[PDB]
Amino acid sequence: NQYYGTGRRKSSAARVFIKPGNGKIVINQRSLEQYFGRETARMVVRQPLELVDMVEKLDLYITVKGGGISGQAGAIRHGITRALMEYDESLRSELRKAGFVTRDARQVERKKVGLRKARRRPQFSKR
Amino acid sequence: RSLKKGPFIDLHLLKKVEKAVESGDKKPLRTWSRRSTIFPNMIGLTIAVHNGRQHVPVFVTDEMVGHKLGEFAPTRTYR
Amino acid sequence: AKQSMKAREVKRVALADKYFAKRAELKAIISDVNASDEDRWNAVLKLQTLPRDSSPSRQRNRCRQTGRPHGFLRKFGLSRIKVREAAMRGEIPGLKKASW
Amino acid sequence: ARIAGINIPDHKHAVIALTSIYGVGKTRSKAILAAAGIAEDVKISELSEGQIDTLRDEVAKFVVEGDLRREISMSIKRLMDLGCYRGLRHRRGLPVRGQRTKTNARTRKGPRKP
Amino acid sequence: PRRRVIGQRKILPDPKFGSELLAKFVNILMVDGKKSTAESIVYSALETLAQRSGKSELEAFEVALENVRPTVEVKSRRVGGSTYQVPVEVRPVRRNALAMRWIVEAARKRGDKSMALRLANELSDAAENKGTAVKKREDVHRMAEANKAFA
Amino acid sequence: QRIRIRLKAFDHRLIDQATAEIVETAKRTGAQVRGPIPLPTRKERFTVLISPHVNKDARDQYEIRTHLRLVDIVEPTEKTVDALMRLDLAAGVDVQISL
RNA sequence: GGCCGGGAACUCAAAGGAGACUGCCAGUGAUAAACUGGAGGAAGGUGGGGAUGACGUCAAGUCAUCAUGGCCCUUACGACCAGGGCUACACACGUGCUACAAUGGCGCAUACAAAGAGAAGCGACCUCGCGAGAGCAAGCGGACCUCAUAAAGUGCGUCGUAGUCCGGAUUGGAGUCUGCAACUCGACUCCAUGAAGUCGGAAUCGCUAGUAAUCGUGGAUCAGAAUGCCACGGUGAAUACGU
Repeated sequence: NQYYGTGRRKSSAARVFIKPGNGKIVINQRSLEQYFGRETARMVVRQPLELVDMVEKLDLYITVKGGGISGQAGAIRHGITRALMEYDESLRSELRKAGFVTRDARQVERKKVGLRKARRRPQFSKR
Repeated sequence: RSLKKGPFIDLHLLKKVEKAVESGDKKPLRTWSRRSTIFPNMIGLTIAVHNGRQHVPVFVTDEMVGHKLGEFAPTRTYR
Repeated sequence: AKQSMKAREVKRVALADKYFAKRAELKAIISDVNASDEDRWNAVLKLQTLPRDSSPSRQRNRCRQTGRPHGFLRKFGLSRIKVREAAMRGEIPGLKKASW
Repeated sequence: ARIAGINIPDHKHAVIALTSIYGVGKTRSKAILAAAGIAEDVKISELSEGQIDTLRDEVAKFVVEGDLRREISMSIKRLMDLGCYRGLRHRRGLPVRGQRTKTNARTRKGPRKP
Repeated sequence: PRRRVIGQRKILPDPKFGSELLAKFVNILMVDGKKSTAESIVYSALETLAQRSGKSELEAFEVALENVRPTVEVKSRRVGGSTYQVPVEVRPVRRNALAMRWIVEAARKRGDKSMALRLANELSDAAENKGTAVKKREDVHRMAEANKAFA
Repeated sequence: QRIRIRLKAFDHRLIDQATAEIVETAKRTGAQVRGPIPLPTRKERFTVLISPHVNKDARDQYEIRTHLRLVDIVEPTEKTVDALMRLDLAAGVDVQISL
């Protein structure tokens, strides 16, 4: 059987399928080390499975598109959390107290008329 | 300016120069055309070129061939 | 704008409509490679005897209601002031104030 | 080593060292070394007399040093004598390629004079 | 501000080790949003520092901090038309912050070849009680001591 | 063969009305259809100065939205095609038929 | 290789609905209005950002967008035409871009976006040229074709603190394209040349979070001419004891 999850961050979307057995992760037809060359990103992707002791018990098949490196990592983490709750349904308290259940709604602020950026003003002189 | 197009000259100036050469002598040739190239067949003549107010006389030598007529009649006054 | 400038524009458009095909032919000759090298010279000498106002680059866009030469928008045929007046009166279909 | 009437350094790579001649830049340096058949990252102190003579023969094919200086000087003198717009600019000391003069122009004018 | 209360932002721990102090150090060292460069510099420095002393990187780091933390400082007051220096106590978060800032500022001013080498040298000197960071701590304490009459 | 219908408008209630009308006329003439598919809306934007003279801030910003729909008829017949070609709809909708 | 048969689950597209109200718990307070904390929940107390500008003030700005009372000129203060000027240059001030370097310069090769425009238009594949480009020619009024290859990043080498393999003003030679026409006065390409400048006196400016700082991308005006203006996303901080 399969358990599914959807995850989102800044501009990215991630689809996660999980099955039982023999921990192995595949992202966009590549391995974790092939895809993410950043230790921070790897740690972010692995955090929930370290939180619930199932690192060597589940197979993970993932797809992701949009955004950058950090945004994709966060989206994958969100999706894994949701799929794990679908799998068990009694880990919700621990995951919520860790803080992985929340969607992080921080987007980019628009530019505005008369400003150089969202909040930066041009230089002012009195005379 | 592209080389596949050839040099640029004004038709009236070209015809006047031809007539002057065939008929020999010439008093200054008056022109308002500062955008025309200087051809090898002008060497020896006197061309009076407009600058905004007056006609400046230029006596053509062979070190000028290939330039525009306007580069020999300045347009601003400064002291 | 004065009444003479609009007349200038009308005259320019008329001449440029009149002389369209001849200029295309001569420019095709000049641009094409492997020509006689005398036809090219004659074509260059002939392209400069046509009226100056027959070149489409002597034209300037103006507001259709006032004649203003600055602040022109192509979708509407008007300047900024008249665009705003019509938009607030409700005379431009589909247009309204935006936020996002 | 002496090449074109001047001493070129000894502890640099060949491609960088050859750019001490007046008239040789990076592209010409690379072309010269390709014709001579030497690598670009070999120090000049690790060469031999035959190799240096080959380099001299290669460099002889370009206009360098005093010949080039004479060419440029005559170029400018011609315009000054003719008395065209560019010549007048050259002999007044102002910009020649149409730049602004209400402000700036300091590379051609020098420091400010009150 | 005037009528406000501001909470504390959360900070992720380091990926190699598991401390938030080290993450704060990386942040204080970074420039222009380039976190990977700063991480590389810090890890190289800690590696070259642990060999010089035969102990763990975190242990060496703590030994360095304990020689730069301050205890008292001086604020400026002016109500009578003249400026007075008033001694006050520092609290632990500000102690850590000031020590880190001083260490990085001192390291940037050296004359070695690479930033990692400069940082390692500064940390070793601090562990031995030498350098600009320790001098700064001493100057601050001297100024605090000279003004005890105004406590 | 197949018939494709493309509809465009500045107002989505109007466009939906027209689409329902087309689907009904096709379905009552005994031809199977594949329900309307929404396609991305186009947003065009403009920005103007609102003072007859200098002031350079003080602008207004406007928009026009274009809505779009597609309908596919798989097995047409003579009666269905004639009925479609013999229809009139509202005065703000653009309809294009392709065979 | 979503390439082909298929599937309607998932990402996404765009139309109808649901949801957040101090609604529930405990304490404080005038048997109040409200305040401090807690549960659940994607989100909590105005959740984040826009649009929206009271009675009036400064005889504030605009008779050169337009409209208009009163003056003023009509073989002229009204028309038409070619050349020149608005681009000057001893000097003073405002707003910006590029730097003064190893958290970097140069070479090789390799991940990850968003939002837009297009018929006198956007111009693929292929051949020629070192390059700016040129020749011949599909497709597209577009979730289909084209503009169009993101950059900072990551791996491997080299340079070793020098006015330098840092910086790129200025000037000489040779060219391309738009356009009747590039002298005064266009943009871009190749070869050569290689200035000031080693962090800036008294003054002085912006910013409380996906903000400052840093990296690329698109549009209006437009034959051609952005370091300006208006929009889009990537990485991503420090500090707030207090008045």
